[PDB]
Amino acid sequence: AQSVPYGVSQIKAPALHSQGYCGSNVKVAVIDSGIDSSHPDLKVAGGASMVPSETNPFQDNNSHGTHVAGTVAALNNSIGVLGVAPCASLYAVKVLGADGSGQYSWIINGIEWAIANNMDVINMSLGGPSGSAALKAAVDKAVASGVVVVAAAGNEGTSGSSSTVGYPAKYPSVIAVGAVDSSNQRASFSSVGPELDVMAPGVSIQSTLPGNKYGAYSGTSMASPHVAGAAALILSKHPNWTNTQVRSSLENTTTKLGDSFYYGKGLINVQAAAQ
Ligand SMILES: [Ca+2]
Ligand SMILES: [Ca+2]
Repeated sequence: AQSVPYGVSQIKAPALHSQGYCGSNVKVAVIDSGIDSSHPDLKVAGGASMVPSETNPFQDNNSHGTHVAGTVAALNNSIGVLGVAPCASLYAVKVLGADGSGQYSWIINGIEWAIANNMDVINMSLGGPSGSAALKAAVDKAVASGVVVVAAAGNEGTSGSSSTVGYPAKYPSVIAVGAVDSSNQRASFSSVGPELDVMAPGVSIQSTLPGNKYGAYSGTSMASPHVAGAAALILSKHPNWTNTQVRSSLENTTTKLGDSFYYGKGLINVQAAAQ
């Protein structure tokens, strides 16, 4: 039987599904460790590998990319779980190796790939403590080209009064996503700062794993795909909205939580955001 992970319901995705909005024809790129295309609960449309020693983007030796991808778009059927945008066209852009590490050049190449291939939405469940002119240039170009760019804020918790948001989330053009639990409380690991935009479920998130498995992961990496997926639903309802409109709608219709330094605008609500 199919289970709906708490997080999907928490963001109010199912209300849209009921309406016939499931992200059809929206191209979402998961820029991560690849996606196991053999998983029965996933449909991968395409992709690319930027990792020189791992040329198949459809082999995920890490497991994270498959897990993020399931949050975005696990199929609606009689097995496994359910994605936020179960009809989205899913792309594996492999930029991390089996060890879950990657060079910046690989990440940037993958963003460039996404722009060139007309992705509507980019999900980056990755982060580093430092940026670069090239990393900023790529995200900025994607946004100027009409792409919704979503990133995990980072898992650095608090640091006195400083921003612990990593890059690329830290850049203004990117939506930065922090993590809450099922009670709407901020996860202790969730990065903080003025650059935090929105919150999404990121604790004990059930999703797909390689080899026809399912399991729970925690992190802002798990929170981000809920927003990427939410962007895909909105785009399925309002195909002519610009990335700017999608972003503003998500940020403006949140359920407000605590201070913006810790929760940004609050918890997304796709039902409200979809109008
Ligand atoms: Ca399923
Ligand atoms: Ca940002």
